[PDB]
Amino acid sequence: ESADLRALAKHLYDSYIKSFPLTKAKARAILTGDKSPFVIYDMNSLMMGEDKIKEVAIRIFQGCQFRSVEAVQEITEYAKSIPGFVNLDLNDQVTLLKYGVHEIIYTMLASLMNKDGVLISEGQGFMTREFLKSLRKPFGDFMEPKFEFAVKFNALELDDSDLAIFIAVIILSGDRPGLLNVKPIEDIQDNLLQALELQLKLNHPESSQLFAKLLQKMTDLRQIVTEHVQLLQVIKKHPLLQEIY
Amino acid sequence: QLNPESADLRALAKHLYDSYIKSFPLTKAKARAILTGKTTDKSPFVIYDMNSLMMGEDKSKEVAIRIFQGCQFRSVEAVQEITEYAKSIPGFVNLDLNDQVTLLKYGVHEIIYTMLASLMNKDGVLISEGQGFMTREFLKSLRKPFGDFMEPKFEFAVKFNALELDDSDLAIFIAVIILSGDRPGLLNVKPIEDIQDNLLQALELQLKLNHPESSQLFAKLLQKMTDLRQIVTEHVQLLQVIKKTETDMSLHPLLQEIYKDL
Ligand SMILES: *c1ccc([N+](=O)[O-])cc1C(=O)Nc1ccccc1
Ligand SMILES: *c1ccc([N+](=O)[O-])cc1C(=O)Nc1ccccc1
Repeated sequence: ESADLRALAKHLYDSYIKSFPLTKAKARAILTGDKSPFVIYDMNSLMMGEDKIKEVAIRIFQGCQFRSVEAVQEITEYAKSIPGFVNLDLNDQVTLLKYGVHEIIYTMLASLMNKDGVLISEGQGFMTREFLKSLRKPFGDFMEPKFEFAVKFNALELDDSDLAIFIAVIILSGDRPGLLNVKPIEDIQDNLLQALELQLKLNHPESSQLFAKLLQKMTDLRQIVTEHVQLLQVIKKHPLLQEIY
Repeated sequence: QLNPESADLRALAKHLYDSYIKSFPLTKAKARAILTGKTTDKSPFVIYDMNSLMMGEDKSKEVAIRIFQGCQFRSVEAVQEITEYAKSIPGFVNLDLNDQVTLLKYGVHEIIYTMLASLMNKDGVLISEGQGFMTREFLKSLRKPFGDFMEPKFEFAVKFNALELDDSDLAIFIAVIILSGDRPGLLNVKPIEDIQDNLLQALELQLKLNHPESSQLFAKLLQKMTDLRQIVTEHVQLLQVIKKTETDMSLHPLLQEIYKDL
């Protein structure tokens, strides 16, 4: 039992490092304390930030779309490193990714957030929570719930080795709509759940019931995703450019 | 064997189970006995259509609205039972009163649908303390938007029931649900987290002892909390539609208060 589980944890960690350029460890060192990020706290600061790194709200949402598309490819590469994933039915792999990416994106974005803002462009920039909140509707309320979630998620003080297994657990969710063969997805998630539990007990022996607390955060996470999707529909309100997004 | 710290967790499990039985008059054990025909004395009358619905009241609105009103007022009575159970959870009544109200406000419906699953199979749901059984098909046939009210609960129930939890398991699970430190507007999160920590420990051990062959049942149970939240979020929205389309339909103030700015 045990050998399999520590091999799985190390493997996922190594893959996670390969696939995700800006890890939580690198990000936390930026948000605490040789180069600080360029801080975007203003309309004017945003203007200069573009010179360094139609209107303001729309241009930021577009940058945000670009970043999303990058992140989905990172996540897809990672998913394919999870033992068993590529041997699943192809439709099912596509379904797991389709419904998993948003959960994964905002989980991992918490690594780049504190209560005051979020790192951008590989940690070269920092956009303040208040600046994003000041954007005119409906853009002003776009990131706020992700910040609220992140504050609660970051209080678990998970590190990259923990998160690598948790993200894999998220990917292997057997309740996604339209799955054809749920059994092996649950079988793999069971194994990943065992590996996460062990990892959190070995890595954080003093955090009582960290495993249970982490799993419970999915409830808030799925809430934020459903709100996000609804807002995206509301926002839908160069052809080749429209196609990519 | 058991050590002193795990012994205390067993005592807590037993206390919660005991309070659960005293608080909730129709248990999963009784519901399953009714449903699976351990019965000559316990057989329900089955409501599957208009004429059988009529006959059921022997043992004035329209059909869809009358059922919904009955469903409403049973909800209220269930909130009462959950509130009396909550008081039994050690530490709960010692919390800030405002936090007691917040925890109930956000937790009571997640508990309602957890326990409703006990009274459901794929074909319908037990009603009136298990004396009746209303079919899923009949409910789904009610006019819009009432016909889609209960379907999400059935879909959740069938998956939840595959975990094969018993009342002793459920008693600790519903306590964990109530003592969530991540509910919005809580004043003092720490004391709540400390209670849940202990409850989570007691649930883990309970599932290990009661279901030793069921791998990661604890994790799989905790994952179902997300389904519950999604039910409650959706259910609320459907209520707002119903209110607006039926200006003559009354919502009980307890329920209206619970959903207010949720
Ligand atoms: C920004 C705008 C729109 C979407 N969307 O269409 O879903 C997503 C985002 C977003 O959050 N992208 C992102 C991903 C990862 C890190 C930062 C930003
Ligand atoms: C039925 C109709 C309306 C509401 N509501 O307004 O919230 C709720 C319900 C309902 O779920 N009733 C119920 C819950 C649990 C067990 C039996 C009946």
